[PDB]
Amino acid sequence: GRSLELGAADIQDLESFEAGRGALPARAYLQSDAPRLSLNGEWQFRLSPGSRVAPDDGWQLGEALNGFESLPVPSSWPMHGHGAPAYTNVQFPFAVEPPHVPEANPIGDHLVVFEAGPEFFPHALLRFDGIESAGTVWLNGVELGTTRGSRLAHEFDVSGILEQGENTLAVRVAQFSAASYVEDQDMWWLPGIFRDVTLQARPAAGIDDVFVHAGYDHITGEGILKVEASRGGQAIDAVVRVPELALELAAGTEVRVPAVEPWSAEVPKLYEAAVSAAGESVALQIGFRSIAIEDAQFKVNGRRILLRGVNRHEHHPRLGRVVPRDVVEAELRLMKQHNINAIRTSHYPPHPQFLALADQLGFYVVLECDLETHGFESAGWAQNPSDDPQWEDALVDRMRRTVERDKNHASVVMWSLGNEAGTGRNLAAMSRWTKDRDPSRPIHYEGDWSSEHVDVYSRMYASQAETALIGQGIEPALNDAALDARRRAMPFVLCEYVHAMGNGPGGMSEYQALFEKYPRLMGGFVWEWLEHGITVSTADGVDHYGYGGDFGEEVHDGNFVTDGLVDADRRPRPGLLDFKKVIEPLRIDVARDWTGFTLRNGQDFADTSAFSFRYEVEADGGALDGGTVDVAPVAPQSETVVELPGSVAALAAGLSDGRPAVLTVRAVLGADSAWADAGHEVAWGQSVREPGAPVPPAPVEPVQVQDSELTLGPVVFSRATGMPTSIGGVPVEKLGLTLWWAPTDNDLGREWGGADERPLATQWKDAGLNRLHTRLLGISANPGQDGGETLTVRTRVSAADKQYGVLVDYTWSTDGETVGLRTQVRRDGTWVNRGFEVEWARIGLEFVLGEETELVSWFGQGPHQSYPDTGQGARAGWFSLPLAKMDVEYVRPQECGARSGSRSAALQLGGRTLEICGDPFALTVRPYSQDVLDAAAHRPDLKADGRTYLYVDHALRGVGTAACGPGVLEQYRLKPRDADFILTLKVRS
Amino acid sequence: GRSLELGAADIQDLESFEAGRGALPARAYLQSDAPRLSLNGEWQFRLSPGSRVAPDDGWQLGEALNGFESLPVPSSWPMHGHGAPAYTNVQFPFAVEPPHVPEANPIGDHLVVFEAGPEFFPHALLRFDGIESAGTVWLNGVELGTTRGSRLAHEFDVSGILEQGENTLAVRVAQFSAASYVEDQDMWWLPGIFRDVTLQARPAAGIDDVFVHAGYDHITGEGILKVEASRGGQAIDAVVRVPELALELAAGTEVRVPAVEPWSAEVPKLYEAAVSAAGESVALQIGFRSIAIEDAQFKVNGRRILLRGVNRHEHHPRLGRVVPRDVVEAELRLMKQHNINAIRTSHYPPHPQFLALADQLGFYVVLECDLETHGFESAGWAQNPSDDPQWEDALVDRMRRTVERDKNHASVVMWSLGNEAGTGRNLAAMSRWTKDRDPSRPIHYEGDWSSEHVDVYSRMYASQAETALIGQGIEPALNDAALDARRRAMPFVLCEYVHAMGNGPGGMSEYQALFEKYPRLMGGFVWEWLEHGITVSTADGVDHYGYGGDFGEEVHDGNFVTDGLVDADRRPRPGLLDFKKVIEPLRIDVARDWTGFTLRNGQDFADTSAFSFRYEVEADGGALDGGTVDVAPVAPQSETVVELPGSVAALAAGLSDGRPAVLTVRAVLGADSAWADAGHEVAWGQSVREPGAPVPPAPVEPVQVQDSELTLGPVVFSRATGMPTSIGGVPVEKLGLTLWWAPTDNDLGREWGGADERPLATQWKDAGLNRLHTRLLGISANPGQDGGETLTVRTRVSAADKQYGVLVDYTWSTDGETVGLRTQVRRDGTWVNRGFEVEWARIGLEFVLGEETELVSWFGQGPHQSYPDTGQGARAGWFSLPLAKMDVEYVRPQECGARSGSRSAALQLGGRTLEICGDPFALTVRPYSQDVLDAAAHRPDLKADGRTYLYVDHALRGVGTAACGPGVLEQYRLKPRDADFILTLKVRS
Ligand SMILES: OC[C@H]1O[C@@H](O)[C@H](O)[C@@H](O)[C@H]1O
Ligand SMILES: OC[C@H]1O[C@@H](O)[C@H](O)[C@@H](O)[C@H]1O
Ligand code: NA
Ligand code: NA
Ligand code: NA
Ligand code: NA
Ligand code: NA
Ligand code: NA
Repeated sequence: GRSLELGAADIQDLESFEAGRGALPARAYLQSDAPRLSLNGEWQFRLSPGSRVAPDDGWQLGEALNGFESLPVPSSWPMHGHGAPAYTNVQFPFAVEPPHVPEANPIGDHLVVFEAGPEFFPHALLRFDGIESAGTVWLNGVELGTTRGSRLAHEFDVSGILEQGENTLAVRVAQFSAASYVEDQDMWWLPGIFRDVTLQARPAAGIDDVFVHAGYDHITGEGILKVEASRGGQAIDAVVRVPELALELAAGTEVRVPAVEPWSAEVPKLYEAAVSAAGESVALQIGFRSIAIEDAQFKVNGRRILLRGVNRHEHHPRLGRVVPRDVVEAELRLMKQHNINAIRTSHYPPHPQFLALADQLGFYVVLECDLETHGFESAGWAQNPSDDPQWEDALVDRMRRTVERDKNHASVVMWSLGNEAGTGRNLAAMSRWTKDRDPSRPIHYEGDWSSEHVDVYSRMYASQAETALIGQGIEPALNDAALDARRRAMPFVLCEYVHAMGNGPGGMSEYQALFEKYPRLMGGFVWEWLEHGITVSTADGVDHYGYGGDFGEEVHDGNFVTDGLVDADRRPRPGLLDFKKVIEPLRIDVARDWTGFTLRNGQDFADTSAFSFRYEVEADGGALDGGTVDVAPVAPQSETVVELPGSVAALAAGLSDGRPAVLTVRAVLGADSAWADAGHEVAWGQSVREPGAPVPPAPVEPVQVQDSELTLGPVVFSRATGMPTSIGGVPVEKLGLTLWWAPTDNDLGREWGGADERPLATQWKDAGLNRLHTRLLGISANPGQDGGETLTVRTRVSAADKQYGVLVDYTWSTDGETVGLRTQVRRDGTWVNRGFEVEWARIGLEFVLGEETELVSWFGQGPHQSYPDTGQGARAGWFSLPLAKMDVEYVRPQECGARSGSRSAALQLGGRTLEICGDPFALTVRPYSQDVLDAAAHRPDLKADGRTYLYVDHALRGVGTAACGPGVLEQYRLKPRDADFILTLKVRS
Repeated sequence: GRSLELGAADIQDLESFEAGRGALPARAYLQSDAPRLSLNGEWQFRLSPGSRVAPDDGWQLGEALNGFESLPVPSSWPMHGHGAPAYTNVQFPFAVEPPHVPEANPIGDHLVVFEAGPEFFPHALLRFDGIESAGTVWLNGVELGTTRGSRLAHEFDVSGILEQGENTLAVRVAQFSAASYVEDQDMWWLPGIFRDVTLQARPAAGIDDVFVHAGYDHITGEGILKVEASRGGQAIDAVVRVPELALELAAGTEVRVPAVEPWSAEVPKLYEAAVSAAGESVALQIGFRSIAIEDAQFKVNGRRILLRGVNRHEHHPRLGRVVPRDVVEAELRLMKQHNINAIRTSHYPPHPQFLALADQLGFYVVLECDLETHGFESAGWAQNPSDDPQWEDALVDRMRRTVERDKNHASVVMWSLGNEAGTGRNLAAMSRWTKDRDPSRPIHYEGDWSSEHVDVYSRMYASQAETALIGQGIEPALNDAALDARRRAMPFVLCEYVHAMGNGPGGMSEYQALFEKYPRLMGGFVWEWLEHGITVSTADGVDHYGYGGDFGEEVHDGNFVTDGLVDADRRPRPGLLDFKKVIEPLRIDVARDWTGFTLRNGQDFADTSAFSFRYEVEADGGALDGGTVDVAPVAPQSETVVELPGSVAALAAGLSDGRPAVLTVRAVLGADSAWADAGHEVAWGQSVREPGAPVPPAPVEPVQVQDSELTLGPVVFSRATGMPTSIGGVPVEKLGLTLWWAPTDNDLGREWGGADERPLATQWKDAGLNRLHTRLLGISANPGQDGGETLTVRTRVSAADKQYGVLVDYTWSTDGETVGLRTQVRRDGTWVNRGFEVEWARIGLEFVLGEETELVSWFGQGPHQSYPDTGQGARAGWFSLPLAKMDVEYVRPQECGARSGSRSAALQLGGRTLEICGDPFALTVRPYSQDVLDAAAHRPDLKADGRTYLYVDHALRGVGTAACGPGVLEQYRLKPRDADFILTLKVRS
């Protein structure tokens, strides 16, 4: 009985443990003068749901194409209507039984016709820079080979197959393969030919590969140069010319350049060079820099550096894994403009042309191999490819192609073996191969905490506490004394930290202080640079970002893919504005008396000569003084005290007490740079003269009683509820206490540790904080002064089925135009639920006004949001925004938009203006309620109801990073307590 | 400063700790010849949202009514559009701060005008049999008093206030009050005047109260009679006449009737009697019965009884707490028709007229006081009213009114203090008062396990295991030796068990066997008799039941209120059909050789004379023999062997081996009874001659191969999937393994005990059993016989991100008209997920046919559903139902409708008929998929898709009662295992 199933041969190849077949040896991506023809453009595309039904109808010949339609290449083909994107975090979307593939496996047949001139003969090749996940290539019906390693390059010799004139290239691409088991990155599954397809002629006496070695001797200032060149795998004679350095040398010999300017992220000096043979010349950019590890420190050019990094995925909200070059250049400029100096290519090699941009603009790069077996962890790592000898050749090939393609770029300061691939023999083989091939770059890999096969100790999301212990070299020892000795001598890097999902991240400052304090700490890379939002249109035709589950996924991880510092279209989130400030390379501490400021140069190589230091005094009326001050260049890691012009201090001394004024000192770019224009702000510091506490109004107005209402100055109260129904003519629909906010993404993550691991959001729902009720205890008027009186409204707030509550007393007073409101909160009973203490999100008030708000103005921190453990980027000053701009457009709507540290606020309700003053309070204004905010899964779900929701908080809790990593730090928690705060209110015109 | 809040006086009264004021002393509900006028009818009604806004506009006078509309009385006013029903189980719908009430407190003003003739003068009263929760009564503007105790009666003297001719009765009713804290029953919150309002004249020289004492001496056969009568609280002269017993005695003296026929639920003998004074006569029904506890047994009339009970709430799907009398009589008849003999009035006194019906039809009643403080448990019982001295008078009053109203009814065999009210001094006071007032009835209360203040040990939902230990008197001792000694001498009752929520209850038989084995076990009362469904109309105007959350409740407990043996309209659920069989009072064990049957009379007092014993032999063709057999009366608790006519045994011996035949012996009512007609089935037993195993067809037909399809006899296979696409012309859309079902209500409850307490449904979702995927491993044909061949299809079933799976091999064979299918299941890897073993719901197959099914016929158990731990009521036989009737109309759609123990089945698909045969399998047929079933929250969500979903299960797990109480018993669990089963298929005409 023979087999009767269909497509067994294709499936067998997809289940292969080996790398691609028939490809040329892996080499560097090189700029060559050899003729080249990009086959990018409109191809023909046919999709089948599985290998067994994929036609075998001679389509590769390009004749009588049945069912082929136009598709752009490069492309992620679910982004163009063929199937749909699917997002999983850790879980595989298919049964875990390596190397087998599911029956539902989209098969994409690609085909293009192109013309090959005489310059592509007798020798040429076809280059595929990326195919997810398994490709089979035919040229004029002849099989060239297959591709494995979705983000790795492949080249196929077409000599003797490429015909002069017309040619037909056919590529069958399977979404899933055995390789899928080693490409389990937390991102969208997106098959397709998503990177360049190039025809390249290979003239005789040419250059196939080049290995640049450009060291730097920081003591002598010498450059140490050796440029290797090869052809057919053999070292060849070639001449290297570096005009700027006045040298001409042979390829293969090490020379010593007397004086070079070293390359660094701060100063990305690049020397143009060319290596050429008889038939081919290659253009190179050489950055002289040496990487070393000594005294448990990661050093470049003799100096410990601080990594100010982000994890960079490759994503585009409409093109998937295809990132247009202009978007790449733009986002890298945006990175530099926010003081970022390092990038981790999470978790695969980037587009080949990315690295030249990193060399030029200046980033310390961690270039990561395309390897991740995260989905095997849930089974105790059973069958993990990283430890299965059958996968050794496949994984070594991945590392080899990774190293070879990018080995020439100065920006690459570390090789990374992969991400969350467990531990295993194959990872060790990948390390041995890299160390032997390129000893000039340390090896990184977080998955093996013993650090046996790496040169740096890496972790992800380690708490601030553990980072401090590691920074001091006092973390607990490894069981193996030899391995422990090796790891204690390593510097420490956080390859991922301060998870930037939604509102947040909190606790960035605590990490940064440790980075600066402890030399063993190399820094960290934020997770993540961008959100993987995919643009989606509503039924009405309105755009919004979609995430996991929005594309019919059976298995998905929701909005975990939107966890970035910028949105998919590179619009900054508030977290990026705080991050920029946190990692600012200069520290400016303005003296309290405004006589000067302390300036610390936190850079590693550059002085302060590139910066202009400017000062401005601003008051309510506007700018009162300002200018520039000359600062003798401060060396890196040194500091000085800079005197400010006497007019500034004199101005401060002359300010009448209680008048607010802000002195801001800024360090800006004196001249244009490659990544920003002159005047771009790099660092800043402030000193504030705080406005005096607000004086309560005199209680001279009395309480006028009627059957259904009480009136006190401009306030009309409902006698049935005791709450105001009108203030200065502004209708007040509701006023009450608040202890809860719409859970953030962090609030939805588990609070690991302790007997309670419910997410904070669940603790809140269980405790009833989202559904508070208020009982009126009494209302009474009391003698004020000169015939006036105060109005005290006693209430108790609690929730259904709970015995705990808070007594809340509102004491109202007015002089005729200013209303004084004193709120006093007292706990009644122990706030415990399901055996665990309840925590509060805030202690504040909610004013629901019966009219819309057009404009919100305030004095405090701004312009963007700030919570207790965030808001570093929000500076003191006066701000004014239309209501819509107070909000934050997170993909999943959640708590956001609070302005902490506010002293005064003004809401423009049509013709009238409501002014709120008081001791420091957080300010939030929205056109929709908190329940609408919490219920909303996407932004279109938010709809204005014609009201104004004003939140005035006496206290807030932090936002932390509980979605992944540490929760809110102790000092930012908000446990139930008694509280009393005063406000003044006033309506105008 | 005086108070300025509104409505403080009304709120203060609602927060009162005391019982109602101004009411006459509690007394018995008595049938009197005194004139009476029912004020039931169309009243005028106005609703306000709270006390502070409830108008004080002289409405009580009935003049210039502003905002009053017609409302029927009695009524639950949310059932008539005023507000909405709200359902909570344990949680209070308001903040727990007794005795305070929330600001949102619906206030219902009721008013009616009526005419009072001269017969209601000079003395009369107004009687209110129920007001939820706090009423204030005015007559002609004069305040009569207030009412507390929502299900208790209140009477107010109107002498001197009632005017001849026209009168105006006004009643203000607040939904919530301090009383709400002691009326936290698991049911709908439904305010209103929901029971009779009656005007009763009180002529002089009348009778106010009567206390019947009717004992029975089982040794002598004597009745022990004393009828007490009182007026104005004083014993009065009155004559008692019991014509049937030929006696005339004075009220107040104990007499000894020489020979009476005793009262019991089995024989509810009632003697008509009248006690009369000069101005009034009262009609009574006297049942002579004595209740005693000895030898740790609950005995009536000298015999231990077995309680076959249900917990009876008062609910109506359209009228709320108002249960029309015809519905009461109907449902009680339905109870008797299902062998029920006991009722617990959970958790409050019923309508006063309920008790006469219980006396007449025959039920052992546990009459329960209106008391439940369950919502205080979550706070450790802090502030529990049951232990707060301030509530003593209120709780004693509740018990007093409970006892006094119903003290004369023979059906009441126990007083219950309340339900889930914790422990406390006030419960002890309620016990002391009852014992002193009426020592003739034992006291019940489950809330105090020490049983200090009760006469029986009661528990709810104790496992079968613990019930067995208690039945043997070997449960662990109480810490207090004196209390332990007292409790060990008590009989044991399960006041609630086998929670009948949704599909279920399972494990009933295991309880019943213990009840029969151990005399200390009194029996049990199922929770619950009825579902509290409330009829709701869809947008299209289609009716369906709603539950918690369907009425906009902020806080609710979902479908926990639909947990009954019948639906709200008293349609039986399958659980009632099984319950009837489980509690059948006779046991019939039919001999294997069909020569006779063993008959055990399980009754306590009656013999078998009331029953006719009938037998029938049925085969495929129909009835072959049948008739009646005479049985000499068997005494209660005795047994005999009854010979059957020789024709039956002879018929059995002559049956050709393999021919199915069923002998059923039934005990039916020989004559009409008060609760059913002659021929009503009470008990039954069966003996089955099983049809032989099905012979696989000869594999003489070969496999015909084509590019895209394989054909084997009448089966067309898809060569790409290996699955059949057509059988005998019937389109087969899908065929695959099943391990999962739409979770039942029990599957959604926590599996208490052990480290894993996730509900089974959650264990299933986490494990991916609901989203299985199948990979084709191979297809091959193999030599059969005489040129034919078998077709083997090798597959592996698993789920995304899981390493465990099952290998499934389908071996097909056919002779031309009969198809043989052998399925073999083998585990691949350990089925563990999140550190806990995965369990399966079933091991079976799902046939998705591309045509609708009109009729389903089968031989096995029926007619209704049966699962491993249920189906007691499903008997062996041949059954046929239209597809719609195979389903079970549970309010929340869930797994149901499986017919376990099936040997053959026939689906009528239009003109064709699909016949399935095989060894025992469970059968299910539906017009919608399991995912549609699981996603459906209400029945309208189920919609046919034009297909047929046929489920053939080799194994099923039990359903248990995990929603509340024990889960599936060990012997009914389904752990992953290897399995192999054979089926035969055949399509006709
Ligand atoms: O929580 C999972 C974490 O694992 C990392 O390896 C991954 O890159 C991110 O998705 C991060 O969130
Ligand atoms: O689960 C709670 C249980 O508590 C009982 O006292 C109540 O009558 C029922 O609702 C039952 O389900
Ligand atoms: Na495939
Ligand atoms: Na987010
Ligand atoms: Na993510
Ligand atoms: Na009220
Ligand atoms: Na149910
Ligand atoms: Na219930």
